[PDB]
Amino acid sequence: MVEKGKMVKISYDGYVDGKLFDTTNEELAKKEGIYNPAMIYGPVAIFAGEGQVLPGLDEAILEMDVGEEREVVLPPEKAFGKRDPSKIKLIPLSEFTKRGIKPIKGLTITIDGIPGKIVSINSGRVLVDFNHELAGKEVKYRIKIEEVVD
Amino acid sequence: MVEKGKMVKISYDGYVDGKLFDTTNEELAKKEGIYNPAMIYGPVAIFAGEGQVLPGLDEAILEMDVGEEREVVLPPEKAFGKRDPSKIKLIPLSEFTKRGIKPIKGLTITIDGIPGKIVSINSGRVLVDFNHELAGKEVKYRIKIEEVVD
Repeated sequence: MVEKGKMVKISYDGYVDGKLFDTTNEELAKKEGIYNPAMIYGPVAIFAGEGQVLPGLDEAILEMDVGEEREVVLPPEKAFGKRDPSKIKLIPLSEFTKRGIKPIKGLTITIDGIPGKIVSINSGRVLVDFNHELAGKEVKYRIKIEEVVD
Repeated sequence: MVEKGKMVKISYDGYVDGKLFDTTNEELAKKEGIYNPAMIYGPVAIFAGEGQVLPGLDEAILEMDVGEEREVVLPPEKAFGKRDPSKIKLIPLSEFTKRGIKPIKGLTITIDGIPGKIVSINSGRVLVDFNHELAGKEVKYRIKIEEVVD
């Protein structure tokens, strides 16, 4: 099939929790009500088997042909990862104050270059989940290799 | 010593051929003409050994303690990778015309978010090198572990 390092152009949908969270189809982007005006639509180029896409997308692409389309189910391990409890940290309120941040339950904040979701605040102790937003989530893609190019 | 998955805050300065190309130090970036107003400066949080920094940087970090600062020279294979002959692709000039790009020898173009440097344009096809700009390059870092979160 398509082997590691081959520059292919790919089309992909991709759903999480029923709703669609990512696509190269702009017509479907409007219809689902997710269309971001600052998004590069149509097929995009990648080097197959090189971490440029989710691991499970890389695998499917390696066992596909030029012009082929597949629907693929990605378990968390193959998508954005499993949720890791060690990425839930308890941070002193003062650390937020000095940075001009007012932490609020359910707020997503950037701390030291990194996004976190605020879980709770108790007694000057802020619990932050730094796991990826979609970690622990099954994603579903439809992927199509439009062309190969070497 | 730092354990894998451990959340650490780091600061660093990257040099190639004696020139600064990356830094968490805003002042130094401005002094050295590489300041990027879209970049977030100051210490940056990462998870040790989880591949969020260069392989050789991850290794140093695992070998280090909090508050510790060191200088390391990384071979291409522990930094941005060796030059990859398979990443030099012969792309048809028709693909440039339709995009409205004039290929110029030495110019850096983007195809689908992937940068490439134009090497030559012969027989109706453009040779493009899609290697990282610093592939094959030995790099020096100054790295400090500023703190451990936990």
